[PDB]
Amino acid sequence: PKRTFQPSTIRRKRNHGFFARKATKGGRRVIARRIAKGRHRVTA
Amino acid sequence: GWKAAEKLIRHWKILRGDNVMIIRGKDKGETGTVKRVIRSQNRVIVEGKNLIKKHIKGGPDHEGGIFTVEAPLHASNVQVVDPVTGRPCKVGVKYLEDGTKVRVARGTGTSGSIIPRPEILKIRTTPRPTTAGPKDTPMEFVWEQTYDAKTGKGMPDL
Amino acid sequence: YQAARIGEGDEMIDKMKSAGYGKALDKKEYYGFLKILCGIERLEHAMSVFKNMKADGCKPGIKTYDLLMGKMCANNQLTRANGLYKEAARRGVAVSPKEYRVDPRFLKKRETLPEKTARKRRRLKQINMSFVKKPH
Amino acid sequence: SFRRKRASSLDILSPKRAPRDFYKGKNCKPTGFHTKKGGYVVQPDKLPNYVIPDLTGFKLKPYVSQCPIEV
Amino acid sequence: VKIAKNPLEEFFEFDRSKPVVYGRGWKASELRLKSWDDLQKLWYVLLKEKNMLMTQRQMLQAQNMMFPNPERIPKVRRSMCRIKHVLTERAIEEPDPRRSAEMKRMVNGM
Amino acid sequence: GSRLGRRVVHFANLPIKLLMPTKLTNIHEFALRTIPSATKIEIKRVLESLYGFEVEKVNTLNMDGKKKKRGGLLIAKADYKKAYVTLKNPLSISGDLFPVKFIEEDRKSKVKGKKSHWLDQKERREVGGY
RNA sequence: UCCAUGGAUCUCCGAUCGGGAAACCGUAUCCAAGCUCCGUGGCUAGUCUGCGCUCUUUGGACUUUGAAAACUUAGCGAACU
RNA sequence: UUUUUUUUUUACUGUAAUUGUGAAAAGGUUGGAAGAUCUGGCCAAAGAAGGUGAUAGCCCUGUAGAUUCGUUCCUAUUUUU
RNA sequence: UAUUCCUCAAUGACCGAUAGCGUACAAGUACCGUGAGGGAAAGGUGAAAAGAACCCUAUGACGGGAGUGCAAUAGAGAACCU
RNA sequence: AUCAGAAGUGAGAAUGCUGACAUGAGUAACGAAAAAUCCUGUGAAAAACAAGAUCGCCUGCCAGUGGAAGGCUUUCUGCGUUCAGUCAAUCUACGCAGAGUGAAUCGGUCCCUAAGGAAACCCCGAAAGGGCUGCCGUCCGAUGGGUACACGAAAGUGACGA
Ligand SMILES: [K+]
Ligand SMILES: [K+]
Ligand SMILES: [K+]
Ligand SMILES: [K+]
Ligand SMILES: [K+]
Ligand SMILES: [K+]
Ligand SMILES: [K+]
Ligand SMILES: [K+]
Ligand SMILES: [Mg+2]
Ligand SMILES: [Mg+2]
Ligand SMILES: [Mg+2]
Ligand SMILES: [Mg+2]
Ligand SMILES: [Mg+2]
Ligand SMILES: [Mg+2]
Ligand SMILES: [Mg+2]
Ligand SMILES: [Mg+2]
Ligand SMILES: [Mg+2]
Ligand SMILES: [Mg+2]
Ligand SMILES: [Mg+2]
Ligand SMILES: [Mg+2]
Ligand SMILES: [Mg+2]
Ligand SMILES: [Mg+2]
Ligand SMILES: [Mg+2]
Ligand SMILES: [Mg+2]
Ligand SMILES: [Mg+2]
Ligand SMILES: [Mg+2]
Ligand SMILES: [Mg+2]
Ligand SMILES: [Mg+2]
Ligand SMILES: [Mg+2]
Ligand SMILES: [Mg+2]
Ligand SMILES: [Mg+2]
Ligand SMILES: [Mg+2]
Ligand SMILES: [Mg+2]
Ligand SMILES: [Mg+2]
Ligand SMILES: [Mg+2]
Ligand SMILES: [Mg+2]
Ligand SMILES: [Mg+2]
Ligand SMILES: [Mg+2]
Ligand SMILES: [Mg+2]
Ligand SMILES: [Mg+2]
Ligand SMILES: [Mg+2]
Ligand SMILES: [Mg+2]
Ligand SMILES: [Mg+2]
Ligand SMILES: [Mg+2]
Ligand SMILES: [Mg+2]
Ligand SMILES: [Mg+2]
Ligand SMILES: [Mg+2]
Ligand SMILES: [Mg+2]
Repeated sequence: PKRTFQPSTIRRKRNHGFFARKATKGGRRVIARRIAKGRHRVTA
Repeated sequence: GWKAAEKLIRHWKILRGDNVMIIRGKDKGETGTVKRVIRSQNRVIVEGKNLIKKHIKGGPDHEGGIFTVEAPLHASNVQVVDPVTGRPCKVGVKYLEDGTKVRVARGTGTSGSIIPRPEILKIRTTPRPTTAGPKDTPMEFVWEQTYDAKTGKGMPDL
Repeated sequence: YQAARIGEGDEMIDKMKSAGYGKALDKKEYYGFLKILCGIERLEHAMSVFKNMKADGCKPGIKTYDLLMGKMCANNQLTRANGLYKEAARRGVAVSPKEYRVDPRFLKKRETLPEKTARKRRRLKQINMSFVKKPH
Repeated sequence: SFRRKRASSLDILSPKRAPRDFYKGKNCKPTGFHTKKGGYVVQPDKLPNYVIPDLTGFKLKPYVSQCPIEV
Repeated sequence: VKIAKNPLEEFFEFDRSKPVVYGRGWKASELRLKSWDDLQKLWYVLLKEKNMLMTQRQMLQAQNMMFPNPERIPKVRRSMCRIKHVLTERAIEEPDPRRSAEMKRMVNGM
Repeated sequence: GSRLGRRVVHFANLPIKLLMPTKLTNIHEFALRTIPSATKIEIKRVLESLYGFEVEKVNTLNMDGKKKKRGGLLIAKADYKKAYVTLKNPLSISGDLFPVKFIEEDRKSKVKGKKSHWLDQKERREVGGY
């Protein structure tokens, strides 16, 4: 059947991309927490 | 299984070409000359001593058989021979009249004589070529001075 | 002289002298050489060319001394400019006091945290390289 | 030469692995300007000029001789 | 053969025979004796040699063969680096500001 | 000085690595590898100023470097640019130059596994691409 | 090789010249001064002067502060229990 | 203007000399190998520690110090508007 | 007086590979999730590679001999002490 | 040793935790009512590989052509069979190595805007922020409009349903 994940690159960059995170205070907190944990992938 | 936390020897009192005596191991009590020093392992190779047997399978390039070669000895297992008494001795540091570091025999029962730096060290392992290659500039062309700052000879095209 | 090849320029001057065109080396061409040599900051060779010009029979007027005094004052050397003023006074040239502006080049005049981190990084590498290498 | 990278660097967007309207570029120097009809006018003032001298008759070679010279 | 017959053959080692020997890189003190014109000519000689060497390494490794004398490439590379250092030294010692800036621009331009 | 132009290069450093062609005679085009920040005009002007080629046209394409991955460990080579250079006149490569004989022998080792009319051309141009 | 000091070179994002799907795209800022070279115009024509750009130097005009754990001082302020 | 140089004297977490210098003997036995054991000398302001073919103060690297080097002060950075 | 993003030196009737940090080993990785986020496993040949030339039987030596080594079930290719 | 001291101090059970290994069991299964057969070759081994012949299945939504979205080297050539493939595979979307993608016109970039998003100014709000896109107004944003200068506009337009 049709499943939940239907990939689209531009929607991924517009929802979870670097500048999408930089545009909100919560996204900037996500980036800071993300760098503090040491993840190699800061943004999706 | 190199399991020890062994630090490197930073300043070696044991040099290539030195006359030494093995003071520890299977070949204890035997003299020889230091062919090679393996600094990364704190080990040396004494010519003709500490022999192993290698089972080398002959490929298209090298030859097979069981070969006898030297295995490395730890640098603390050999000792420089006192040039006067002929016995193994420790090495001390003496500063000369000009101020140059030399090695002297050290220890009770030693002459204190200067242990000379081996003459083999000044010889190049890769000798210089006899004939220059087709892309090698001869030295007389290298030395041709075409630039002079005082008279402005060889300035750019400004 | 524009390419700062002053020795070759002097040799070409002498070669022009040898060819019989020495009369066309009047004061205008020598002043042009002095202007070029002062414009590319070769004041010592400019003084050499000035001395050769004085030995060639060309008579420098007020423009040559104006150029040389201005270049000497711009390089913050008032004594040499006054010396050329006295020389031009001796030669009998209509010279005057003047304000020459000095170039603004010759006028006289705890470890941070990233540095500590870099020092610790270097020391950590140095510790790892102080041991006997495992052969492989 | 092979060199180690992080596996996370494969997630950086590249136009080879993107929708067809994603443009990145390779830091090439521009040679002109875009037009508003979708074209491009190359301006020769922005083009490189290479000043290369003639190499015939030159005596200096890539390497310096290693033959034994003098003490 | 002896000489490259076309510009394509300048990407090949025509002098390779008897093991061929290659000298060392240029030293900075030896390059400080050379004029700007000689240094630019030597730069392009080194550039053509470097192009030939990388071409030979690329051709041989495409057929799973070893590239002989691989130390030839860093010799040329270091000689080119020393040439640019010597020319920048001459640019810094220039007393004229305009000439110094033009010499720096000539060295570093791409 | 800067009277001559805006972008004047006295010490070019563009790397050109020639790819070995399939044929040794009647070479109307050849391929080379270079860095991905090179443009068609840079390749053309370097090849005609430094080497004296008679360049008709330059085509370019970008390639990713070869990568090997084993789950966390990734090793890679650099991305490069491949350039096709079409010549105004055909050229040729001598047989005895190193390493042409070895390359041809290896290539032939990997590939092991009269009725002409009037006004028929014999050596025509063979150019690929668009 | 290596060490100490001082130098030359010194890609990009984060990021701050503008745009942006981070690691890309577009960018000779603007305006006074004084100097070699460059080009063109005009006099009664000789060390004759008057107009310019490009790039160089010194300034001054716009604006770019900027990160960082805990501690500190403040604002707002739960619920389980 | 520049160079040579009179230049006091001690103190320092200066965790300075990355990794400078830095003491101290020989035999027998067993054992693959000696540091073990038996005989028997010596250093210690050094018996912290890590190695070396087993458990080594004297085999090696160190270690305590001692020397060098560089901050202080004696040796005022003053004078002119 | 408070605190430790940090540096240098030192200590432990602290732990010793299911313990000790999530990580003694290229770990905030692999892997899972659209995302915020969650989150591993895996140490030890031998003193030294001397890592087993050569023979025999199998398609193929990891086998059986031989040889190295104090010792070879101490014979391994992110793994061989017991 | 002994005598004392410090405790993360004693396992058989918590549908306890981690790892290892059994049982069921050589059992179920080997995944769409298209389908196989033989000669020759290769190899240690061939129903499953190569090449050929015979036979069948798909032909307007499982089955052909080109490609968007996604994937990202799976493409091709040589070598190979440790892993994978519902195999004992010599073969392969598998391992090693090398190679391959050529544009003025194709698709993008670029110009233009929609829905929408955001700055500036202004309004509002314990903080964080929220609103406002205009009467003079900026920058983004295709799923649409454009294809051989630049500047300007009280000219026309572009310009549209079933
Ligand atoms: K309550
Ligand atoms: K010391
Ligand atoms: K020893
Ligand atoms: K010891
Ligand atoms: K764990
Ligand atoms: K054992
Ligand atoms: K249980
Ligand atoms: K198709
Ligand atoms: Mg993800
Ligand atoms: Mg060891
Ligand atoms: Mg890197
Ligand atoms: Mg692609
Ligand atoms: Mg760029
Ligand atoms: Mg550069
Ligand atoms: Mg293209
Ligand atoms: Mg920016
Ligand atoms: Mg020391
Ligand atoms: Mg000592
Ligand atoms: Mg010890
Ligand atoms: Mg033991
Ligand atoms: Mg375990
Ligand atoms: Mg255990
Ligand atoms: Mg653990
Ligand atoms: Mg074997
Ligand atoms: Mg053991
Ligand atoms: Mg308990
Ligand atoms: Mg228990
Ligand atoms: Mg159960
Ligand atoms: Mg049953
Ligand atoms: Mg049944
Ligand atoms: Mg069944
Ligand atoms: Mg058959
Ligand atoms: Mg078949
Ligand atoms: Mg449908
Ligand atoms: Mg693959
Ligand atoms: Mg395939
Ligand atoms: Mg293949
Ligand atoms: Mg098989
Ligand atoms: Mg299988
Ligand atoms: Mg494959
Ligand atoms: Mg188009
Ligand atoms: Mg709108
Ligand atoms: Mg809005
Ligand atoms: Mg707002
Ligand atoms: Mg914006
Ligand atoms: Mg727009
Ligand atoms: Mg569109
Ligand atoms: Mg319409």
